[PDB]
Amino acid sequence: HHHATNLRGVMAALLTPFDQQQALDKASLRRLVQFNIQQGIDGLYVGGSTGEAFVQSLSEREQVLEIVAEEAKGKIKLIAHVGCVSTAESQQLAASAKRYGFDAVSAVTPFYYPFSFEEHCDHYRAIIDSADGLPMVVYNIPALSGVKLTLDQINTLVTLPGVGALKQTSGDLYQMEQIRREHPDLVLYNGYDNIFASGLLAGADGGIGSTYNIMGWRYQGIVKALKEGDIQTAQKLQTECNKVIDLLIKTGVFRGLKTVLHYMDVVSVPLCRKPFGPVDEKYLPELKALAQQLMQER
Amino acid sequence: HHHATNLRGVMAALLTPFDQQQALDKASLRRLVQFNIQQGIDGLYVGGSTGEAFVQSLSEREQVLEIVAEEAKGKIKLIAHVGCVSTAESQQLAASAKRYGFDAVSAVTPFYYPFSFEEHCDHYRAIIDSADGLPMVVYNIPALSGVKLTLDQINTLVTLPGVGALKQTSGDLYQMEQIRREHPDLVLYNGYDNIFASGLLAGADGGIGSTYNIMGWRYQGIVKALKEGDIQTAQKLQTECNKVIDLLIKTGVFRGLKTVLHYMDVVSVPLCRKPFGPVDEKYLPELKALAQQLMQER
Amino acid sequence: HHHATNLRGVMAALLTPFDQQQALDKASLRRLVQFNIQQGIDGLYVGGSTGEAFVQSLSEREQVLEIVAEEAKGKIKLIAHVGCVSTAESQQLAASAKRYGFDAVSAVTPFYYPFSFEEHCDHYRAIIDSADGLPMVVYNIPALSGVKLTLDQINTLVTLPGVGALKQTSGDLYQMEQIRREHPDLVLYNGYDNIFASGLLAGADGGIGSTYNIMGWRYQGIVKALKEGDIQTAQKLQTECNKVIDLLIKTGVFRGLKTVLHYMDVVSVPLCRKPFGPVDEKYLPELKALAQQLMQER
Amino acid sequence: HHHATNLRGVMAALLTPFDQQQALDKASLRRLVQFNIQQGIDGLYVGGSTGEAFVQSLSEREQVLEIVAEEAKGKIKLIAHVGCVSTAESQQLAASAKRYGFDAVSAVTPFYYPFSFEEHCDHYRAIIDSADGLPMVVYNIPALSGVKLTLDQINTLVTLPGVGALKQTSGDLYQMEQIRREHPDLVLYNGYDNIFASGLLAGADGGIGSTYNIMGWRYQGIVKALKEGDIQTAQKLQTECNKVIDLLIKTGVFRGLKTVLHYMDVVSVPLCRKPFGPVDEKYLPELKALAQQLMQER
Repeated sequence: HHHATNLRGVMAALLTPFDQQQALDKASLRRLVQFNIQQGIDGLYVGGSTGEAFVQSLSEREQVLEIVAEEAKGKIKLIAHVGCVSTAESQQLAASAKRYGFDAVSAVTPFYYPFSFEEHCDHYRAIIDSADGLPMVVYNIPALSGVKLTLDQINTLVTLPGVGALKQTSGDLYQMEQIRREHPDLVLYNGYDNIFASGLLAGADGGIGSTYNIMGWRYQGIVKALKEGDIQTAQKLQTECNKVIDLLIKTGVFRGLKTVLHYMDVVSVPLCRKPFGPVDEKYLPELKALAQQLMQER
Repeated sequence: HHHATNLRGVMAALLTPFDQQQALDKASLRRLVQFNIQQGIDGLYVGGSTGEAFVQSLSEREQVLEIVAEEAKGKIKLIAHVGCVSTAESQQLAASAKRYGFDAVSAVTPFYYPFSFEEHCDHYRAIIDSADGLPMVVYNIPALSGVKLTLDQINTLVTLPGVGALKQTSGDLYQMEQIRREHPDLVLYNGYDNIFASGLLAGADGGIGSTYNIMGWRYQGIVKALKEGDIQTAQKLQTECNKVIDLLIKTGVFRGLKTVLHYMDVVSVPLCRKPFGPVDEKYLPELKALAQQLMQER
Repeated sequence: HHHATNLRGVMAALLTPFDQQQALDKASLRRLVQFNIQQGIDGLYVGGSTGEAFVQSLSEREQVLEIVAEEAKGKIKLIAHVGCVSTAESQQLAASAKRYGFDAVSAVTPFYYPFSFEEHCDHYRAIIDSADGLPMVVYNIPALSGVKLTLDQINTLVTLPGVGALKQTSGDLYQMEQIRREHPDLVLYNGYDNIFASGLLAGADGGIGSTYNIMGWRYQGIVKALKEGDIQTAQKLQTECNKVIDLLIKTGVFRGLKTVLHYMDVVSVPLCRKPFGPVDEKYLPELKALAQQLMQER
Repeated sequence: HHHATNLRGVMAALLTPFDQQQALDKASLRRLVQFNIQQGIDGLYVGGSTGEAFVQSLSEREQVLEIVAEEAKGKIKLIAHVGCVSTAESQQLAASAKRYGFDAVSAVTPFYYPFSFEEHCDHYRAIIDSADGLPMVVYNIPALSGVKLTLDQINTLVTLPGVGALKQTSGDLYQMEQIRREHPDLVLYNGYDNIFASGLLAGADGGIGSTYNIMGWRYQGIVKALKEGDIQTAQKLQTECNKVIDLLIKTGVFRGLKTVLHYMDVVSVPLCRKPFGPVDEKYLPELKALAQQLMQER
């Protein structure tokens, strides 16, 4: 864990922009990468849940990884989410992430079909082998994956050879503290943006999140406030983030984010892929206003 | 609903055989189709959960659909499970099922990402359009999909134009009865093999199931016995099925079934795809005995 | 299990009548006991969930047990639901049930606080001791109790010395069959009325239910139809029961039942205890019509 | 909400001491009240979940409330948990709490039977009426109660006339922040001890907890640390609390706490009421050493 500390920080879970025909919008992808760099984000987590990975083909996910590395390699940290249900498919993506010069790979616990804990562990070992030296970020999201690991199971996973971090998308901040207590050196990313400040206090040392695409500097600000013992600033920031997240939960999170980015002149066409539908047009004034505010604040 | 009556019956959820390198085992696939036909199954449900769809590429799923239709078209009913999380991917598979001459398509409620009910409805409508005349079998499996439709939502879904059946993989037999009561003419497939007789009594008029690959005629026997008022025979058959299902749940159902079929000289290599592991060797004596019994019964 | 054979059958879960001051209405209690006897019910299950046990004192529950025994002892079977969260309170009620001459006691798995399996076993042992020879009906209702016993645990529970039956208020009809298979002689009551026919087919050999108070003869009719191989009659009866159950779920089940009984001239005041509220006025016409229908049927 | 400000703080959820005969141990109750006062606790929450409310009679609960008021009225704040499933029973306890001179009443959302939101509201209204001027602390504990109120429902409940606070025993710290945001003046108690620091950071302004009986000074330490901007001390204190809570979860929390208090010479007999069993003998050395360490610490 210690030798992977350079993975610590605040990393945006990158969205994947699509054009009007629902194909990859490469110009908006590049813009979004540059926008994140200019914001001072520590890194990008590519092809995750937020990137709409599970409605893309392997080739499409590869195309995104390739373009992001072209734009960002060596400028900020890059973590390739390569996870699929299939081990072999995940391995293909891990090999591609290596080819493109990513700093790390990551995989969601494979979902849909129930797998035993040992099966989960072998899946990660295989993907780690294919990544040929890139550290692995285990990605735990029980709300969506349906996988219910015990703490002892988590401890085993995060100590497999080659694992350098955990992306913990869980609101159980008792478990967050227990993981920190067991693994003093582990890179531990808070996954739910709406509890970020409280997650850091429990023991997370950074985060990966969808809303960082539009306001990542706020999360950076929370890290700084807490380190400096400025609790009022940390709380006020989290409150502002949560006002934004309330709205995005109403609009739909990925599409609301894309829409804000549209009004920030990053994303040409703010659609998610079917079966996601469009943002209700009623929200456009508020989302326009939020883009405007964030641009003035930034 | 009345127009798709001929979809009524007992349809095996076809397994997809793999070779030692985890590629499609085409020879075992063809043998398995012929074996199902020879034992009198009413039809095949291809590329479903049991078929390991969600650890196959679109191309791989199409290759399986194409080969099954070559072997079986016009001899038994053929239902293509075309469902993916992506609507567009599902549409590609529906078009392919039409080109290969399937009798119907089916799609699991798309999973992982939460979608609204309207989004679910638009997903089915798009797939129905791409199926170009093949009726749609809505596939509900809340335990794995994470989708929690209300009864009123199910009623709306199953009355969309082009829907001719529901595959109901749910153990809620109150809801089974309520669905039958609302839709007297709907083809209603019981999805949990271990409650088949009870599902029929509640209102299902057939089933789709994984264990039918090895003992489908027992389920047909249950249909006949209930039709004839022979409750004892139906219960006896259901008891024998459930003894087998207890074992398959211990072994892992798909790989257990593949292993029985291996000992029946149908499937050359009884592996599932990673991250599924192999069957524990401690279960082989029972799986071997079951194969021996079923060969002497059929 | 063989020793308790005479507990098999169809037993109404008796409602506890109250008046407008929320006091026990003993005259309506007696009337309801006689109304049930005349339906040809096999027995009564007194002071259960349906009997509003958990909003009564021990004294009130005892007063009700004593009166039911006066009215019905020797005429029909009598099961006293003595269960409380507290073991000692449950024991007091069990001792009282013995004094009043009940045929059996019953206890819900104690709820609210999580208890270990050993703790549940000791609770049943302690109540069985106080029951002083009355067999015990274990009462499993996971939806309300929060208790999630495994099948192995259920098996150990139902084979404790002194246990003569299981009241299984669960819709898992695989488990219903598995229980019957492990325990061929066990009295096994179906607890969800809206799956009664399917529950019998799975292996239940009777039932205990709230709706039996107003139409218990229908459930006896389903038992008889299944035995005689008249599957369509069993189905049609279950369908009629479920039409009624749809309405009672809309109105609130216990209070809807009490309201029907009120319109049948059995129950003076159709109230449940606070925090149950009254029936919505808009449903009274349907409840009155249902009472009239059921009175005509009988 | 502004008029209940004086209820803000760190209140121990008082344990109810029993003897080997499972009778109330009134001498140990007084000792435990005085011990808590000496720790500098802001107040006591009496006859709650931790107080084993739901395995006591009303008379027993009243006897405890009366003794605690004798020991502590005017010295620390006193909140009577009067909640039962029954509204009338809860009202009796509320009237008694008023007679005894408590500062506030509180009631768990009534459990076991599902009630409508309107029913929950009316339950709280009726208890408030019987509390005759004493403010109400709404008590939300979804894990045990089975009640799943929406945020809008919680907002309505905590703004009923007479409600002065919310005891929020939930680990959802997004919702904790949402509640603070909507109700800037509301007294908001964090209910899960093992996330106390993070709960305060999200917007709780105090807490009610079981483990405060043995180390309440630690929780007061966390409040002070956060107030000063001393994040390190707050984290270190929470970590120490969690080391203890890990052990208590292993041993069983209430009985583990009583056992520590026994080794501190406070509680004569460290038993909970049946169906709670005793502490496993294997854990006694750890609990004694813990008591010794806390005695040395304070």
